[PDB]
Amino acid sequence: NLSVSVYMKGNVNNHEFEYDGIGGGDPNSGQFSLKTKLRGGKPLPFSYDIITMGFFRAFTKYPEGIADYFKGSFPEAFQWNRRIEFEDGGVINMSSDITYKDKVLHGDVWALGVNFPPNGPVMKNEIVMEEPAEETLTAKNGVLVGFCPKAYLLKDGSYYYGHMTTFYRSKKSGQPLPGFHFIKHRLVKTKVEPGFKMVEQAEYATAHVCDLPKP
Amino acid sequence: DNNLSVSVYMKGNVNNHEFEYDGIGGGDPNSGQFSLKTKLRGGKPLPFSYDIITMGFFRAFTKYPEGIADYFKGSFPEAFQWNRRIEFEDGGVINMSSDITYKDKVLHGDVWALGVNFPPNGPVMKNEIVMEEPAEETLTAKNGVLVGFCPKAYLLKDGSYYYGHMTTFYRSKKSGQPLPGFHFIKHRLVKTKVEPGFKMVEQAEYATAHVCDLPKP
Amino acid sequence: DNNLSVSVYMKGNVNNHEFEYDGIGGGDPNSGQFSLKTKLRGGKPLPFSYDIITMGFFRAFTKYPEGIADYFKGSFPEAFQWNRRIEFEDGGVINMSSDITYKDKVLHGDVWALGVNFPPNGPVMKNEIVMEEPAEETLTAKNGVLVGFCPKAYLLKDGSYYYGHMTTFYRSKKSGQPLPGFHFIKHRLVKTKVEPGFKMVEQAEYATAHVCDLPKP
Amino acid sequence: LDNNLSVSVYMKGNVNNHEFEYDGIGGGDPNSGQFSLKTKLRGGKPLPFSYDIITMGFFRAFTKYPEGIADYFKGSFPEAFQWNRRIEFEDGGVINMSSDITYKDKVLHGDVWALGVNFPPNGPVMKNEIVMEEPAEETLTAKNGVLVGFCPKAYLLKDGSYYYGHMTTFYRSKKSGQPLPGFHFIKHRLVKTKVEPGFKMVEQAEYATAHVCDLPKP
Repeated sequence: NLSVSVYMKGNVNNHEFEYDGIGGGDPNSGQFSLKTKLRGGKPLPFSYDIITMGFFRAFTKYPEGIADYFKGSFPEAFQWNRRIEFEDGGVINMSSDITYKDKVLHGDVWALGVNFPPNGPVMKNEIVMEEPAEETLTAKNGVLVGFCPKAYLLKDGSYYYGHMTTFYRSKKSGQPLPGFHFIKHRLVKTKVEPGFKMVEQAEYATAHVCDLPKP
Repeated sequence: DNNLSVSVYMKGNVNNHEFEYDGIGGGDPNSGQFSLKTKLRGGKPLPFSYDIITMGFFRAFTKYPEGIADYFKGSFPEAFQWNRRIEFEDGGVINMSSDITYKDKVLHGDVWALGVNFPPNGPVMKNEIVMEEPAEETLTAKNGVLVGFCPKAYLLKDGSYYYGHMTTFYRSKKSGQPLPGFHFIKHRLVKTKVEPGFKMVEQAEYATAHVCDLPKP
Repeated sequence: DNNLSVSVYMKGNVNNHEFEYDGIGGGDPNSGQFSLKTKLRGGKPLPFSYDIITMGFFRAFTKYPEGIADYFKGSFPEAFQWNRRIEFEDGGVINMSSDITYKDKVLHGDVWALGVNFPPNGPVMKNEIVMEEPAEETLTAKNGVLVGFCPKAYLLKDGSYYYGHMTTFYRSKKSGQPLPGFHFIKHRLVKTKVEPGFKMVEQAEYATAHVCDLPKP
Repeated sequence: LDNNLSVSVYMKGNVNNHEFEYDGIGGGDPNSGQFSLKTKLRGGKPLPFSYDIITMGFFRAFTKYPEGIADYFKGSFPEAFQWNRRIEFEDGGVINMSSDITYKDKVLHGDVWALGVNFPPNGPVMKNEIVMEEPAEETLTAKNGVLVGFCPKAYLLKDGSYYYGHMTTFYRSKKSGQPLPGFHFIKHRLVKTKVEPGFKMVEQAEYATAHVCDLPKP
């Protein structure tokens, strides 16, 4: 078991907010859950679904055949920096500095969302959930880069999409980068209080290579 | 049938380099495995990486499990088109479109490729791509068409990677055909034989549709 | 010369709709003003907004002041190519490329247009654009070509705007021609006549190169 | 709307996981569209990336507007505006910035966030290879009650080559009911007039003038 805490300070379309989160799970299982709580006295004035991934690739089931960059980074752990570029021009950048101290994995997270159409599903809180996703990961320019199409189910039954790019960088000196692989993800908000003042979310994630035969 | 013949014609223009390919092959559309041999028209070598047009050379060839509706096989006898962009890390973009028809006993693809803004010293124009990695395509209905998103990772001759984001619109020519539910297609495309200058290429693609096999809370 | 005739042929495919235009016109390349008339081949209307292909239909027609190197006129008699993308706000992307030649007294563009991923309910496929606004193109030499970046604003019937980002690579076919310094081109393109279905269009472009007139340098 | 407006600015930023904070002081003439700022990096460590990508973080109130173009920014006063912004660079780096601008006493204050991500570690930003940004033309158009500006950015590198980005900014007045302006452009020239090692201190000036198209019509 690995205890997790997280703090996010964010600004999305000039709306400032902060969350604290607590949770954890078995990092080897690739399954963990967090409860986040909004600081302050304002409901969150946009879709929380665009910040769910701000709230630890240490929680990924890695099979023996794939180098686990994230667990390999410990005790120094990693950072990441990330953008999700959405179909309507909105972009959220997020960054996290993850530390493992006092037997807790902590994420110190920034989120900065810009250029969301005021009438778009993000600012109008029209996202129901994000679909499961496949992240494609490759070493490049000395960091690990993941690309992940994101599909968000909207209240009207349609989809809103984004492309996520993440740079993951170990803080362990000279840690080898892993080989090309994928991570399959399912993130679900299992509990949501009005205005996203409290959210419980779970992420399941498993690393894998291609199942398909050769040629 | 478990046996489907394929023909393809591609005309293309990448950074103002015009080219044409003819392709012939086939495979098992139900198994999601097929191969094609392509032949470059004219006497000259391809002046850019063929790897960026491999996907121009048939989603009919996808293993679909019974849990997921097969839009592509469902489109037949009218078949489909698709239109597509790959946006590369260095600003190069290749657009491709195909009109797929089924006639006599052959699935034909009539393909356009138009690649622009590739850095002249970039891996595409300098022909520095070795191969493309397997890929996961995420597919969803969007504004009445099926849209696939697929990160593309290209291994370079220097051992590094070059990436692109692919977006494809798939549209059945069978009017009113329902779109499938959200799903994924896993792909592995390999150039199994390459003649110098990409004057001839043999390529195979394996593709299987799947949903998420992760448990749910 | 103060009068230069133009001929253009465009073959295009936008969301799998194929079309061809022929255009003729001309103007004063030194004044940066010219107009052409395009005519759609065949009897069917254009199934999308012609406004996204207007720029397919000659940077030779740019007023260049003495202190800015004129890459386009400088390329003559060999002339230039260009390759171009417009990435629109809703994910539609049109690529275009042109090979420009000069065979005496006429300056001739052979153009490809390939537009993909336009939402079927978007302003392009629904023909909702009424005009494009004037534009500023920022140009810099990059990796041996001239690169222009130009925000595009399209006015819609409903009074709102539809946006795109245009990137163009311009490459002289005159061997060893130096690239110009950083500069801008201001543009105004207007469709002065439009027949139903865009079967015929008259369009004019005014273009003038400039540097920054603000103080400091 | 007087010919001298003092400005203060605070920016907190995080670019490729490098955190920093700047305080800035200056001002200028909002009507001539010219002002300058002195920024000071908090702490003793140098800025680990090119300051040039955050220059625009450090007030569209300072724009020369001719009579025929509505001045959304000065029109927002005393409530002022916000803005939120991205610059998408050629190599995939993206910096988002946002500012809340307030007018209290004389001073115009900007409270700025900067969050830069996905900059290639050996790219010109992280390797501090940018010399300057070129002058720019910003195309502005109202959409959805927001003024959107698009601005190609060209950064000159130490080797004489260019590094480019596309800037998109949303500007939103905090004056309720304020009309949006018509389509127009703003020409900009931003110069770092002074730079101390590690970008510990920078003086920068911006000149900006709104204009429409002066080309003939058919």
